[PDB]
Order: sequence, then C-alpha cells, then structure tokens
Amino acid sequence: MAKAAAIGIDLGTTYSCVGVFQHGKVEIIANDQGNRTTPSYVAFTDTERLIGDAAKNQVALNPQNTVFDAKRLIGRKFGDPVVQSDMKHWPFQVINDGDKPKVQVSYKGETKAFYPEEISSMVLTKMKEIAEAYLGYPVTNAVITVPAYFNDSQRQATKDAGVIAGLNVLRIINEPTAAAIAYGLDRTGKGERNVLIFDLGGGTFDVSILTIDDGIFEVKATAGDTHLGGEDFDNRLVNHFVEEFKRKHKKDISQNKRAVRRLRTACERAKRTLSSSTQASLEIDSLFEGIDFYTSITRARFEELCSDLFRSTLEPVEKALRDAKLDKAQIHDLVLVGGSTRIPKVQKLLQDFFNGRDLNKSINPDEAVAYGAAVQAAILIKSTR
Ligand SMILES: Nc1ncnc2c1nc(Cl)n2[C@@H]1O[C@H](CO)[C@@H](O)[C@H]1O
Repeated sequence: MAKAAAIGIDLGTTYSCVGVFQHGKVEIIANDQGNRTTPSYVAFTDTERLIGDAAKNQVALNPQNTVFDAKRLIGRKFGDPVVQSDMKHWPFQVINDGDKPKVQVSYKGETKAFYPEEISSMVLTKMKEIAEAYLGYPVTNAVITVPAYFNDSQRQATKDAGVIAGLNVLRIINEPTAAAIAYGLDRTGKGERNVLIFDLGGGTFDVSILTIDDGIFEVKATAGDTHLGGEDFDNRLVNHFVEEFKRKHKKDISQNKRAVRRLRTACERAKRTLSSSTQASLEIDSLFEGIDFYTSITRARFEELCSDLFRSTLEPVEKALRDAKLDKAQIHDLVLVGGSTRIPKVQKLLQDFFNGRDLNKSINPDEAVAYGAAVQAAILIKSTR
C-alpha cells in the first residue's frame, strides 16, 4: 500500500513540484489551490507559519520574515563568497552559527533561527502533504532532485532536509538526469546517447550535457548563470511600463513599493500570456494616485525588451559543448526544463543554434524534473519490494 508507494520531488530554488507514478502514468499532483507547482517560500507570521502560495501571497506585507532561496544556502559555509554576495540582496536576516548560515526571523512574536535544511524540510513537508491528500494515505518514500553541480555537502544537506520532513530518501538524483528519464532517453538500447538539457527557471539558468551509455548516466559538462531567469524578464517589463506611465502621466511610480509590486505581478502574468498570444493586456485599477493603468504589449516589444538576455543563454550552451568536447551535430537530444523555456523566442534561438533541430518539450517544462523523479522513485521502490 503506502510502503510500496514512492513520490518524486523537484525541490527547486523558486518553485517545487511533486509527482507520482501509478497505473502506468505520471500524475503531477496539484496543491490545495489547484496549482501543479508550489512556490519554495516559508513565511513566519504573528500567528502561523505559511508554506507555498500563501507565503508568496503575503511577501509584500511581511518581507523580513518570508524566507525564499534556501537552496542557494543549503550545504554551504557562512564564509562562502556565494553566501556573502547573496545576503546583500535578501530582505531576511542571515546569521553565522559556527561557520554555518541560519536564517533569523520573527515568529509568533519571538526571534527564531533556522538552518537552510530546516527551511527546505518545511517545503518538503508541504510537498509530502500535497501527495498524501491526493493519494488518500501517507507516502514516505521519495526521490529528491538536485542540480548536477551540487557537491557532496549540498547533496547531504538536501537528504537531511528530507529526513527532517519525514521522508525516506530513496536517492538524491541530478535534475538533468530526472529530465532525461522523463523523456525515456535511457531506454534507447545500446550506444552512447548525448543529451543537452536547457533549464531556464525563475531565478537560475543551467545547461547540462549528459552521455547515456547502456542506461548509465554521465555528466560531461555543466554551464550557466545562477542569477538569470524568468524574474529578470518580468523586471524588464516593469521598467518599460514605469517609463510608459511617466510618458502618459508625467509621474514617476518607481519609489511607490505597492505600485511597483502590483505592476510586477501583472507583468509576470502578461509575460505568460505572450507565450501563447501575440499581445497581452495589463488591467491595473488605481495603480498610482488613483490612475488606472490599462495598456497592452506585443510579443515583438517583449522580445526587444529581453533581447540581450535571451541571446546571453547561448554563451553557456557553447561553453558546455567545448567543456564536453562535443560539436552541435554530436548532440542526439535537446530537452527543455523550466517555465521560461515556453517563451517562443527562447525556443527559436535554441533551435536555430542547433541548426533547425526538434526540441523535446511535450512534457510541461516546469514539471519534467518531478515527472522523471516519480518514474525513478517507482523503479527504486519496486526493486526494494
Ligand atoms: N507560459 C509561460 N511563459 C513564460 N514564462 C513562464 C510561463 N510559465 C511559467 Cl511557470 N513561466 C515562468 O517560469 C518560471 C518558473 O519556472 C517563472 O519565472 C514563470 O513566470
């Protein structure tokens, strides 16, 4: 029953996803709000602890006690230059506890401090409860994914987050490996298969090259930009609309925190519409000083606004190919991962770089990693019996 059941968890930097393989198919499990992905946010309030959508929804009201980006801290030392650099951009406090970072917050009127693995365990607990509500029984066996460049310390702290959450961690697998499993790329029989995984998420960009020789996976190269993602595209739309508001009304809105956040959430929504329509409308009632902001934007203007950012995704693709010592024609498969790969211009740039090649994109790119993890968790739990 429960002991023969296993889930697949994509524990992402900005969003997490949970899947289950049963009756010959993967089911990506929707949360209580009906969303197939859940924000990796934990809010500490005067009365409760919020996880996911509810935590993301009150981030503007409570920025000092809303934790996110815990994956950027997990398995790292406080003195690490990555930690020191990132700390300057977060609204929550990061403290040093014997060269280990802890996030310090106000919770139910008291000062509390948590290890990154304790924060990630709260996200994992929510993913586990989303699966339990769907299945009708508690599921404890799980496959948890990590980026291919995570070292032993980061992998061990992710497994510890799984233990704190009440999960029996069957295996910690690489995100690009879970994505290649989702597309059944390890079941093509004999001969080495070269796979490129193009992963463009909310806050990070990763390119991975794998060789699959008789079911065995090998990471040949990893490249990317840890500070490039969907949120940089939203911010480009934000700057455009701030300049448009200034031209129409001769008023600068940039200093009004509420106006910028309402514009930001509307921009993110409009960006998603632009992936399936050639125009999107913004409808913001009383944006600033009682002025409604009812406008539109073409996909052509959006592509111009982000042009340099889209083009920059091809430098790590080239870097990964040189590190892997492979030419373009030596890559058998191209796999898309991350919500931002739905952007038509991104797909066109990648397809043209690979000389008009077909892309593996039929599985929802923000769900492909959880999908593969769910497949692996089913195989692993069957072998355990
Ligand atoms: N339809 C879409 N068109 C463009 N961007 C999208 C889309 N869906 C998601 Cl999710 N994202 C973005 O992906 C990230 C999460 O993986 C977020 O930045 C989200 O906006």
